[PDB]
This record gives sequence, structure tokens and C-alpha cells, in this order.
Amino acid sequence: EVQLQQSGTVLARPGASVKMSCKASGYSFTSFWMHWVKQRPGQGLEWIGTIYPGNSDTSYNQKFKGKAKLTAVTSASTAYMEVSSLTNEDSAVYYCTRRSGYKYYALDYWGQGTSVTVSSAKTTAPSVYPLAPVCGSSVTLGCLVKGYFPEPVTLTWNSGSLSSGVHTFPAVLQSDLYTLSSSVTVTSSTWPSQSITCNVAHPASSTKVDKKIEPR
Amino acid sequence: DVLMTQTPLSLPVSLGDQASISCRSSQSIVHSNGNTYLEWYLQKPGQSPKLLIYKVSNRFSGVPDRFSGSGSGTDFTLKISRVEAEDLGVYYCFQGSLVPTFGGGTKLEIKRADAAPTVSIFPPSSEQLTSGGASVVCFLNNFYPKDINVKWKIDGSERQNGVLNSWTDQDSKDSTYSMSSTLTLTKDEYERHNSYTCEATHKTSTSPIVKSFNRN
DNA sequence: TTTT
Ligand code: NI
Repeated sequence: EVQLQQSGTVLARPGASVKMSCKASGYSFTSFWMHWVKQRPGQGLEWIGTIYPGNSDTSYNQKFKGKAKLTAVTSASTAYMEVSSLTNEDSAVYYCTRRSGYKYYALDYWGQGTSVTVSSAKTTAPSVYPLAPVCGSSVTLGCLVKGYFPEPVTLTWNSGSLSSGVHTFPAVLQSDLYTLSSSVTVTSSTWPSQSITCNVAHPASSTKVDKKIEPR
Repeated sequence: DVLMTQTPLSLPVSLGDQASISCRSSQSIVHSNGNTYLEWYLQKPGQSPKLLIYKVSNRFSGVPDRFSGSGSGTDFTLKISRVEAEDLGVYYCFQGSLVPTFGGGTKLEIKRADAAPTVSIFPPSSEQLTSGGASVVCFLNNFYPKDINVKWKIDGSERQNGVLNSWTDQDSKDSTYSMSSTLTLTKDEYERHNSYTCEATHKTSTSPIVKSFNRN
């Protein structure tokens, strides 16, 4: 049973360096080429380079030469990759994957990936603002979670009682800070008759806010 | 250098239908030893890429016989005889020799009937205005196809600066898409104007779908 | 045979 255990999520600052690991198990680590793949958020897969643990031979994508550095501690059966001069374009999920020898001659085993986030922003708690209809047997309500860092936040409606008709839109970076929104659609005999509350939790700032949606 | 072109970029099909994705190298990728090292990978969201086909037409162990690959020299193809729900994700062709290079990927999604968006506009919250901010939010829910354009108008004049959009992935139940468009201004700027308009242009409508409000 |  071949496994490639990668290191955890990393939060880094611009210009810094990040050294990530990939522990290989279940096979002769030295006998196979270890490949590294990059995937910027929402983009495709890019090949960075490879290393042959046995003799430490490395090959790089011209683009990542003098940017990424592949090494290995054959003793620890672990491969490492260090990305220096970190910029916003270095934020991505990086995978390590083994290239099989006989039979398949392909990348048969992959790691789970290491998400790296390069930002100079400091932990900032979110501003949760209730979105009520303008002053139709259905009413659409919303909740705006603006200006936080880092991901993630968890947004629920009525503590999770309201699961149907909800659309939580993925967060977006608006100048180093994230913004997220969510909409819930209920019948007109539910609101404002009954109470509808938006719950937001931002772990990194130990924040837990509840926002009741009140009519205008 | 070898360029790998994948077509189509997006591929909507009903479950049960056949699927065929194409991959083209800018030049022959045949190795000197005579073997073509072309592979196909499937990446389900939030998951690592998994090996499907190796050496142009060979199926990796455990891959369903629905999957078959072919092609020669410059043009390669992955055919799926009957699309299952478990086949949805992004497909990448990979060139495993010389300089390993991935293709841009083809996203396999579900085809459904057209659906016009339900637009909802929301004025800035009192809590947000109290802090000198003014975010006008517009939700465009449950539409299909995913192609849509949103134009913001202030007092009739179009506004491009300050807009932030976000799209959800294809709805897991009804296969529709939703998006959020937020227009951020300052309380001052917001108060210097009266009418706010969010209009959408979608194929399910000859005229634009509009939602406006007068802050007075 | 792959990592030329
Ligand atoms: Ni070229």
C-alpha cells in the first residue's frame, strides 16, 4: 500500500520561503522519480520538476528554476520542496506524486497536496452585515461577510435548521482580505413572521457572530 | 516547446450519454524508444488527480471499462461510453516525456434545460453605512447555462470599478448555477446618488433582466 | 521504456 503523506496548510508572507515535505511509504523510495505539481486556485495543473531520490538527480521546468528546490532524505524516505521569493502567484496547492516504473510508466500515486497561502495580511475578523429586501410568495434574504483573513469562515442559517434554498458563494480576495456572501430563499409566510438569523464563525480570530435579518 | 491543447474547455452531458475529450500536442510526442507517454487524469474537486489511462490507450488498474483512450503522434482522445455521476470533474492529458506537460483540462459537467436567473437587489445595511461603507449586493440565482453578464448602473451611468463577482459551482441538486455581484462604494459616494441598478444579460431572455432601487 |  503506497502512501505519500504531505505536510499541512502553510500561511506565508511575500518574499519568504516555504519548505514542504512529502513522506513516501510502501515502496522503494530511491527507485522512483518523485514529481512535483502546482495548482493555483481555480487554474490547471503545472509541472514543477522531478528528483530521483537514489542519486539526487533533479530536473526542472525552466519556469521554476531558481524558485523551487527539490531535495530528499532517503534515510527518512521523505522528499522536500522549498519555494523561495514567495509572491501572490505562489499561492496554490502543491502535490508530490510518484512516477511508476515497470508496467504503468505513469504517475500512479499522488499526495493529498499542501496548500500554501502567500499574504502580508494579518488575522482580521469579519464584518457580518444582514441583507434585507428592498424597502412574490418567496423572499430572498442574504448575509454579507466582508473583510476577513484568513480563510475560512463557516456560515449557517438558524444554526443549521435552514439548509434548503441556501447559496453560499465562494470567498473572493478584494485587496488582501476575503469577502463571502450567502442567500436563503423562504416563503413569504415564514419571514418576517418568523425569525431568520445568519451565523458566522471565523476560527482564526475566535469570532462567532449571529445576525438577525430584520425588515426595513 | 511542446504545447498541449485540450478541447473542449467545458463539456456538458446528461448522465448516460457518451463523452469524448480531445488533446493535441503542438508536435509529435513520440519518444526515441518508440513509445508515446501520454496519460489522462481525472480530478474531482477538492481531490488529488487520479490516473485513468497510460501510454495513450492503456487503462490503469481499477478504471471502469467505460473509459478508453486513443490517438497517435499529435492528436489524442479520451472516450467515455456512458457518463456516470462519479465521472464528473476536470480531465487532464499529460505528456510524460522530455518536459512533462499537462493540458489545460476539460471540465465535464451536467447538461440541463435552460433556466433564467432570479435576480434580487439589496441596499447597504444600516450597520455598514454607520461605518462609512456602502455595499450594494445583487444575487442572480438558479440559472443555466453558466454564461451570464451583469452590469451595474448608478443613476443610469454604468459603473465598473468596485464590483466583485462570485460564482457557485454547478448546483448538486438541480444543476443550475448562481452568482453574486457586489458593488462597494463609500457612504458618501453612495449618498450622493439615488438610483442603483443591477442588470443581467442571459440567453433565456431577449431583454436584460433588471433589478433597481431608489435609496429615496 | 518514462524523469532527455
Ligand atoms: Ni514550443
